[PDB]
Amino acid sequence: MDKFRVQGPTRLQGEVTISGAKNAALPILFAALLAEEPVEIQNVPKLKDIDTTMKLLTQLGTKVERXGSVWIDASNVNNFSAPYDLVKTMRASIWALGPLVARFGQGQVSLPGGCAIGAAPVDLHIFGLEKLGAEIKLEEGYVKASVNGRLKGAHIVMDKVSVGATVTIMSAATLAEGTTIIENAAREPEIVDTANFLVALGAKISGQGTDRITIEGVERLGGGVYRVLPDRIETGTFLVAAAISGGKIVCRNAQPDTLDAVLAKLREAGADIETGEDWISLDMHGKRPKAVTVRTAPHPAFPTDMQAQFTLLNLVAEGTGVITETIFENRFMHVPELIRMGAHAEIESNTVICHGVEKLSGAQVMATDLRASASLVLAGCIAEGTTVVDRIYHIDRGYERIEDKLRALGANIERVKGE
Ligand SMILES: CC(=O)N[C@H]1[C@@H](OP(=O)(O)OP(=O)(O)OC[C@H]2O[C@@H](n3ccc(=O)[nH]c3=O)[C@H](O)[C@@H]2O)O[C@H](CO)[C@@H](O)[C@@H]1O
Repeated sequence: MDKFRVQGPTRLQGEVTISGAKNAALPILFAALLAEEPVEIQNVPKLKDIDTTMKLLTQLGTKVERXGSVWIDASNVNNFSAPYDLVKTMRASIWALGPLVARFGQGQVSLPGGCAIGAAPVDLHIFGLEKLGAEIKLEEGYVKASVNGRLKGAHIVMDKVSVGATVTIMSAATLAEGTTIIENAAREPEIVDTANFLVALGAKISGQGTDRITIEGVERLGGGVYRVLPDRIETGTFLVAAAISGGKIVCRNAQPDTLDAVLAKLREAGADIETGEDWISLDMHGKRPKAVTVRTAPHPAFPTDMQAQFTLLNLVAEGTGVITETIFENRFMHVPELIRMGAHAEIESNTVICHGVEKLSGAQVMATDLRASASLVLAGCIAEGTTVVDRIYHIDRGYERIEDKLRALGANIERVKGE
């Protein structure tokens, strides 16, 4: 089991080029199942999740290749089942379901359990699919979908905001008969990205980015070329990296507009931030961050995907900070890890009360999920001494070359083996 050996403290400064959004490349890769014609998805990050996705696609009968871009040929998709062995490591696997039934009249996906930040119920996916006319069956640890003829447009009122379900529903609706309305749709930039991708294929979608998405189904989707938007969470992660280390950083290939809340939060922490068309600069001026209050919520609010990072920020900030996680139920795994590093925090249900300390101490800590893993590595960067982050495979799933990137920023980091 690989681990990150990190030597701190090290001020994180310099530049980083933001990779394509894992969160947009994923739903787009899946949406590509809808494409009858060649598809080119550009700016796709090199992540384990992308590999897993590519493998899954291939299993379905998709022709897939990659470098920067991922080339997809789903003309011959002829296998409508995503087996446990292929979906097991990735919650996003559910995305194969919608495209499959929407295009093929049938699909089945083994239910992945998802990472420990919280359960992965897919009731909203099923809900929307059912609304679209699909018959859903939960059997054999599988979610089975079918429909006679085409899916049918429907007015789908989402009682909960779901990034994943919004993608499934939006995607599936592009092939439905008639118009679909997704009320209370997730607004995430990844939804906009996926919607734009769909449109590039011939889909009729509007309202993406707003709480109301309108899809006018079409008989079939063609092909196209689409560039995945920058990874806002990667961007936020690097920003925080500088923000907690008294550093200065410039994020290249960034999309400032996808980070309003995070940037404002960083400003609250005292960061000197500037933004350009495709870049974001953060300058701490050697300053310690100021503690902040964070309430995660659906886009455009503060992203739960920045939660662990901000917890860290608070933990080394000046003052008492409060972080409320409203999206996931088990997303405080990083807290004990950080406390082992000398952090001071109390958890009250979905809120973590942070008491920033001047300095962390290197420790043996364990990555439990994507964001937390990255958080721990950052903590190792600024902590005094040696930090060993175990199970970095977590980070490999969703970060492209974080090791290289961190190194380029001055981090003393090493990937080691040994369970
Ligand atoms: C691959 C990808 O893009 N992952 C992101 C996506 O995941 P994900 O799509 O899983 O996020 P959701 O928005 O759907 O989940 C939000 C909340 O809704 C619940 N829920 C979701 C679906 C459903 O059918 N029923 C249900 O109860 C969840 O378990 C959680 O408690 O959005 C999250 C919220 O910004 C991010 O943190 C994840 O990194």
